[PDB]
Amino acid sequence: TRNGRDSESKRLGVKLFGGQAVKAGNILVRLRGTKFHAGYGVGLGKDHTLFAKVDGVVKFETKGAFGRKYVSIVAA
Amino acid sequence: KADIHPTYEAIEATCSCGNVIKTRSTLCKPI
Amino acid sequence: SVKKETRLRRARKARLKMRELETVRLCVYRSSQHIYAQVIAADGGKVLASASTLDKDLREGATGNIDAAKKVGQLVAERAKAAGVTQVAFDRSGFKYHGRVKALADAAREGGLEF
Amino acid sequence: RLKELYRKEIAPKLKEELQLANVMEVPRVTKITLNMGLGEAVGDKKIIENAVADLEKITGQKPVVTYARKSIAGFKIAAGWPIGVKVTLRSDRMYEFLDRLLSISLPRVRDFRGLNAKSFDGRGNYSMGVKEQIIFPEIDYDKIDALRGLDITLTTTARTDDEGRALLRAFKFP
Amino acid sequence: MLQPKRTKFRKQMTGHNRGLAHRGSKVSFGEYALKATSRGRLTARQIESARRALTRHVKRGGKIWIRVFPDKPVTKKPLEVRMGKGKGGVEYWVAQIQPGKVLYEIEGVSEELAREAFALAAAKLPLATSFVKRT
Amino acid sequence: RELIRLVSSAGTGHFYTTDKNKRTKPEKIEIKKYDPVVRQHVIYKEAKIK
Amino acid sequence: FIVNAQVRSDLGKGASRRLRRNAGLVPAVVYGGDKEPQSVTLELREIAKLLENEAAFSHVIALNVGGVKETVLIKALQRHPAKGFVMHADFLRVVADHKLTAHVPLHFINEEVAVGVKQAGGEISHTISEVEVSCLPKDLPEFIEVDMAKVELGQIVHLSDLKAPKGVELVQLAHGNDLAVANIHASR
RNA sequence: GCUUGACGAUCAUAGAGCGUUGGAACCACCUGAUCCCUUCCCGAACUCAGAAGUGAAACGACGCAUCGCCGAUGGUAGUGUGGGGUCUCCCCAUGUGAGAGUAGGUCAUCGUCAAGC
RNA sequence: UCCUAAAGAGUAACGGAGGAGUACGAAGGUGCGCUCAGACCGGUCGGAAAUCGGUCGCAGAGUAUAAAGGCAAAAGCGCG
Repeated sequence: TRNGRDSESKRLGVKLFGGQAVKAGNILVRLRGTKFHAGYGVGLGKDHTLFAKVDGVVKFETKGAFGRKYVSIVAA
Repeated sequence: KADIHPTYEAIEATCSCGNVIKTRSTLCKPI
Repeated sequence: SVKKETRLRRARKARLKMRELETVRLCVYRSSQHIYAQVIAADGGKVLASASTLDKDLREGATGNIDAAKKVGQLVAERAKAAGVTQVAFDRSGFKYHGRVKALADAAREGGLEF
Repeated sequence: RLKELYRKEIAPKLKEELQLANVMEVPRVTKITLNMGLGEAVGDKKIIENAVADLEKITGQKPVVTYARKSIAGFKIAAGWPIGVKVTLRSDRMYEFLDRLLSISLPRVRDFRGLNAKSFDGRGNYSMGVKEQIIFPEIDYDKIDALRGLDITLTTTARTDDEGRALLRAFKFP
Repeated sequence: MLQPKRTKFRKQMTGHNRGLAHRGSKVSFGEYALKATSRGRLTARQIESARRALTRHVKRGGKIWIRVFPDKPVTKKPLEVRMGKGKGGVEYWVAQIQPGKVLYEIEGVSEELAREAFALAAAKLPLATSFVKRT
Repeated sequence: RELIRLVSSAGTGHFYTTDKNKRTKPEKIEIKKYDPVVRQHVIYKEAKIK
Repeated sequence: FIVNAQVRSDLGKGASRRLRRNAGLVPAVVYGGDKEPQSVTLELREIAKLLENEAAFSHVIALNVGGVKETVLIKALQRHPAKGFVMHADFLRVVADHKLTAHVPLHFINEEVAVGVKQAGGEISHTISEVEVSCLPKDLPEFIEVDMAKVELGQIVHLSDLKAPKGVELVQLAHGNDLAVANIHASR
């Protein structure tokens, strides 16, 4: 019945938007279960964190079947 | 006596009516 | 059919893994008549070399055994040496790695075409 | 047996009995399940093996046991997980199975009317009955208390009603 | 009164009542109707009171459609109550009304009897209403 | 889940530490693990942290 | 049926609101599958007199923009939801070889002589007028007759139960949607 | 220059449905399971040896817009900024501008390799 | 964990809703394989219902656990 109780608001979402230069370890998307999928040179960590495996710029392409949003890094 | 009772119901369309509604034919394994 | 759409679903994991790693691929396509072998570059959409059973020097009438796959083994290995490729990955294409798929893989591997 | 009658009469009877254009849509003969419902006394783990032993030698072939799917706790309990049994005799095994069902072993127990009369569902009816778990070779007066049942229907491996009543008969067999 | 049979939650926010009624503005079932021309709030005993005015002034037949439906619950703090001790409990129900919302519809009567029946209906409602026919 | 200790079958005194449900899996654990003090994989077989 | 029209070289929100409140006008468009769309101003007083007609929407309307005259079927209408008057009119080109769906009213002819009314006590419940059709412009039903004379108490007339006059395709019958047109039922 | 395979690009304007049509090459179904291999029980899947037959099933190509899916123009709603009003809401200037629906589309378009014509 | 929260983060209330103080040696790893659930219609103990044969099917199933978000390379399911 009685009612308080929130939690500490985990700061999720898109870091490193769609034209930005990335280094080879940077967190792309903090994610709660794959909104965005792992593209060309990006990694998919344990808690579905997208991180960069190479350098370049972020792409954010909507590719393929299943309508999936991909974060990929184009070496440019 | 009138106490014994068989219990067979998916045999029971008229013997080989095709399906009952579940559609395939002859013998019993998915082998 | 329900056989073929099942085996493409079986294959799809390794197909989709070899385009992540950027690996040149050695695909097979067994049929009930005979088997095909094909070398595909590291994007999926371009062919480096290709060697079938219906190359016109080994169409025989006994085509489609575990022997014809072993012939296609060196027949694709010596065509891939011309194309300049090692460190290829073997794609069994949802076929079980046991018979003429295994024989084609071993006979291509014997011709220095390194998996 | 599915033989001299089949490979020289039945497969050329049905091309001009159903007026089929080419051959192969003449019906083949494939697959069902018994689904012999051993879920009576569901919390057992002791009579399933007797049921498998019952169904083993009357079919000459090993079954598996078929497990429960849901926890439908109104009819019975949900912990009684092994509740089934199952054996196909193949087309290769149908030969000695066809001349053992309704060849000399048609009187299972009794009927007053085994009519081919009262089912118009558009899929190819027949008439025969199986309620006894004893009417088969290699069964005793008493060696184990035999409580079972065996369930066979047949379906078209083919299109429709009248295209599937005709292949299912083989002899003067109502 | 009209209440939902059960709702997913018990308390809503207060919210706002903006816009015009683009959906709900056509006489879709009847021939004549009581359309609102001002925005407001109908409290499910206003709705039933105007309903009874209509169904009692017809006396002969017809078919009356009640188009609005109170699905918004409204709370209340009781008296001698300090503010802010949790949100108060539900008392009644409310349909949010926009200008253009058709409230009631009738067929099977004459236009004169319909007009002087929706006059009785509009007498019991805190809105500014009007009379419309089927287009 | 009371915690246990998995000591190395090799001659060292290296131990990995974990839990176990005692009232369901009471037999001891013989999992092959990596010992750093000898730098090979060996079996670990222990309980009784005290 | 004739309306006068203009050219409308200025499009947008505040433009349209100025047409409605200053000039007294009403925006519109004319379009068909064969020509470019054309935006048009009309007069509210001059289109509101067409909308008074019962056969307004199921009829050829000649429409004169300049000296150019077009044949026009009104296939859309927007309307102020509270006050109730026409904002932009949104009508369609008419060609002699075209499928040309429009809405046509139902007209419910002889309801006093109804055997579910005179002998049996019951009332007629029109659930539907304004049936949508599919017809060449040569046959434009200004009305569609619905005979409710030989219909008993409790009985329902559907879309199959009435007439399609000389090559008129009722749209919902071309699907599996046989809608209920009218109704005779017991009173309250 | 087209047909059949395999692999991709793209993910419904590419789908589903209905109809016609394909066998010689190809593929599918097919024959048999000694032998590899397999069946919570299989040669009906997986596998091997095939070459008697069939294109019925499946798959492919061509048709059709009834279904699905795309989808204008115009208007409407919203809204940044600035100002008003009768200020729980709207209006004006200015910039922007949908969702829905309407007209109308769509029975895909590409590339690499291999056999055939 | 969701809302409030104003389409990046963050954001208060004795504001609105629910949960946790753990489980697991496989419920982890890997290789290989496989889809769930639902109506249907089937009466000689169950009769809407168990066991299956799936025609239509068209993710609505499942996920150790609350909610949200995710799942065909299934992250679901079975075996070595």
